[PDB]
Amino acid sequence: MKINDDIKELILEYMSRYFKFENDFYKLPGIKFTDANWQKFKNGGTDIEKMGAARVNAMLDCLFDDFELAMIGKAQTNYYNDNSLKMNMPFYTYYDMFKKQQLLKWLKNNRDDVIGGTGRMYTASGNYIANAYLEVALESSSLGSGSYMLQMRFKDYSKGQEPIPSGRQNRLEWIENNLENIR
Amino acid sequence: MKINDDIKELILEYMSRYFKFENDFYKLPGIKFTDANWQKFKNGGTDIEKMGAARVNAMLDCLFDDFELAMIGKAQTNYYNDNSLKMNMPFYTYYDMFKKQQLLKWLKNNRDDVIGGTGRMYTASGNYIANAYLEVALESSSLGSGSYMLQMRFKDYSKGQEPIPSGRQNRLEWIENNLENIR
Repeated sequence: MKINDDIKELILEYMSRYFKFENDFYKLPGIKFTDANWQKFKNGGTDIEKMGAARVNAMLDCLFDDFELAMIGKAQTNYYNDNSLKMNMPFYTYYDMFKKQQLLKWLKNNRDDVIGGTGRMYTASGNYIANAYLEVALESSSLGSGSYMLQMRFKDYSKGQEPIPSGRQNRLEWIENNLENIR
Repeated sequence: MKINDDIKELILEYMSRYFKFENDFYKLPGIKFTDANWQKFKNGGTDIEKMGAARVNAMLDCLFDDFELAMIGKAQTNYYNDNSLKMNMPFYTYYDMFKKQQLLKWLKNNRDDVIGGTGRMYTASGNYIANAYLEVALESSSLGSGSYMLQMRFKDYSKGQEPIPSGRQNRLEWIENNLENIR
């Protein structure tokens, strides 16, 4: 993993997907931006590399599952080693493609193990954004209490917005049918 | 994951396993400490939570594979939610136990997919520590160019120090026979 402007961009991009109002994210505990300092952060005023470690990792911990944080790092290695990747696309876009390919790998080699659900996002105001993202996990990677070693998050970007159905097979079929609609 | 004193302790613990001389680690490019400031940090004089994000994550990136960084986060969730764990042991020790259990899981359910090798460690002076750690990966998690999505590191602590043999089935047998000697 490497903390740079590519991570700042990834944070701002993922913040905009999961939160309707920015204040629900930047005023969260451990993040706590003042309205003025947040605007400074977004506009390129404060360097992420010199920012407090706990603050930067609280932003990442909120927007990403710990397995996704692993994928971010692995994608970074691939991204900085290939000039064709940097030439054609920004980092956050390559990461999404890297993540999608991991899902396709799970769907090909671990299909009977693929489980899905809906994730909730905690806001600064104390409330929850119900159905903030789709969660995909490998059931056997179970850690107890709804925790999984191998877990990913996707946002449904379809125009139609097919409602995610209940049931193991119904959800597996929904994922396989919405592969081009999720990011 | 969460940046706190448990992560500082984990960094100092893993630094001592992979490096013979501390200067080979703290004077590394992304880390860049001074002989005096490194001592200040070691004996609680410097707060890791307020330290530069790129600096803290360069220490973590050096000592851990990106998949291990995911395990650190997952272990943190388990650790901070179980009073029994917090009562009996520090976090770095629980992490090692968490990591060992992931290996046992791979050895039980993915044995034909377990591959092993030796890892090199880069020092501040420009040299390499040859057999710094044992690397264990799941071959099917191959990202290409010697990169694996699921990869872990162990240090052999046997009094005997059985030499890690060449060969897929021999290395597998070595791991299964040194399960109590590796950390």
